[PDB]
Amino acid sequence: PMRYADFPTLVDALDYAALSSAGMNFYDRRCQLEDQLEYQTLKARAEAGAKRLLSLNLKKGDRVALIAETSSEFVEAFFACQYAGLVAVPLAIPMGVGQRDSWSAKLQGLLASCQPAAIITGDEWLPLVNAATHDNPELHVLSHAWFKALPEADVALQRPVPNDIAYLQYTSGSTRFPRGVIITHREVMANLRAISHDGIKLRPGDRCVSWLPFYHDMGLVGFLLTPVATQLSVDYLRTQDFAMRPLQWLKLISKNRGTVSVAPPFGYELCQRRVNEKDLAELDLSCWRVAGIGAEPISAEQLHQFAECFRQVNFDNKTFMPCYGLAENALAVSFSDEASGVVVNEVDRDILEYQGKAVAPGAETRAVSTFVNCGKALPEHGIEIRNEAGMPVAERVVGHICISGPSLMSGYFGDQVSQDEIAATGWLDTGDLGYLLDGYLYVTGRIKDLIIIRGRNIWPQDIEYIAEQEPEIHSGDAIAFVTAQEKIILQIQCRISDEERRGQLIHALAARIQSEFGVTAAIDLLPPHSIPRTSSGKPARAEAKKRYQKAYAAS
Ligand SMILES: CCCCCCCCCCCC(=O)OP(=O)(O)OC[C@H]1O[C@@H](n2cnc3c(N)ncnc32)[C@H](O)[C@@H]1O
Repeated sequence: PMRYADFPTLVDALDYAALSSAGMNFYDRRCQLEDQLEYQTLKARAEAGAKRLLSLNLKKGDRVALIAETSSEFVEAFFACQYAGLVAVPLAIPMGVGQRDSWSAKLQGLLASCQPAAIITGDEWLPLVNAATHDNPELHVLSHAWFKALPEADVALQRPVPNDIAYLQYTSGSTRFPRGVIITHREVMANLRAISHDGIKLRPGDRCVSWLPFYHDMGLVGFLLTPVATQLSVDYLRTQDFAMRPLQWLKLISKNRGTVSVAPPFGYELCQRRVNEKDLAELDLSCWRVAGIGAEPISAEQLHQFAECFRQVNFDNKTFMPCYGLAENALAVSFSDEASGVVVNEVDRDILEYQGKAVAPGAETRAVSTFVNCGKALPEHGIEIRNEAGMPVAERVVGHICISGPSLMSGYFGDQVSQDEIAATGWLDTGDLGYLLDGYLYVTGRIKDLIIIRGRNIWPQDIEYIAEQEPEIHSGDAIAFVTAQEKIILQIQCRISDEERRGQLIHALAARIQSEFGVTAAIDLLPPHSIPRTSSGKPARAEAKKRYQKAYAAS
């Protein structure tokens, strides 16, 4: 009997789901069931774990760092935290090895920011953990085995209340400035309620499919918590397994008649880029009811490519649902209409760059940007476009996207200023640029990423697009930003070995951009993969901008 995130507390939520027959299903890279976890069972393992955790003399409010793998182990640990009233803090594994020194610097800052009293990890990362917590004595380091091996602290489990902290979301900080989003039970529930009942609009019989990491915002709140608060089943792939065989995602959907799934723009592009007939041989995608896109500025153009690619296996493009969100609001902020397909608004590009206004292309329009409709505000939540000064602007005026309502965070963990402002105004400036049209939000990009030169602004992605036209360059391979000396740099990480082609493409690209944009850009060909992402899994444009700046000061 379905309930739409109805509950006060995540523990309440799960208590109800342990009464269903649904659960999670972990699949290997060949879509083979590798491990299963029923909610009924999850509740038990969570209660027991909650008591084990307490035997460690950990007090309510205390933080427990989890190494967020896509695993039955991690899920249990996470709810074990909720039930034990401890604050869960999901951390990302190492981006590999060789980046494993990058990781430790990151990890130590995470620890300085929230002082976890314990950290549960899988064996694989156990060495690394110990080698990195080298100088945090006050930290218990538990393998999942040692953790499962603990004694039930003989105590009566206290039920959590709405205003308790449920978990901290760290994707929001840099390696230099770690920021922790505080999410209370009330807040994560408000959003879960919004998503299930108002945004996505789930139905009985729906079934989710995710390949997203639990360490990112989307994967976790959208795909661990939402199937739990909705008593709906879900199937996971590992994020790395998808990266290597994209089509295994569509496979999984078609295999179990999957219904709902959401990925970033590139998740969709990766697929259509690397599909082959052998792959289309299994696929039937009529069951796919809602295909969501968000996390980064959506490319209408791509999504069209993808839909065109999979019409033949029954992908309905009307199932597309562009949506918008951030961690600072738990997850979701807006969703495109039900059964909408991608809806776009075209604008005179020059009017946007020069006058910061979204107007419709006229007879004299010479350039056009396309923005994707990301929906209207959710029930009880507000979305407002404000300018520099903090004053609300009209429709079609681009400015700072500001949000408010129950989902809003409490502030950054430890940050008094952040909590004070939110407590005072009830509004948060997301640091994203956009505008409204007939109440729908159009997200154009991050204020941080915007290329600001004399008297006009350019959207870095409009320039990077020109680079992605080349066969060798893909989306994300190219980063654009403006140096502090007002010189525009375009960095491109690529596998082009031929020295003749390098020179050829650099010269062609320079020209093509000075034609299109009236700006001369410095093409920087880098090695792959030489530019990596931020903690939220997007292109670190701003980070690359300073790396370059700091570098250039060595002159
Ligand atoms: C079953 C239910 C599933 C529910 C699906 C949930 C839908 C939520 C969508 C993703 C949540 C998220 O990505 O978190 P994060 O803090 O890491 O990134 C935060 C930042 O991302 C950028 N940004 C996200 N969207 C964008 C978009 N459309 N256009 C342009 N910029 C977008 C922003 O500048 C933003 O402030």
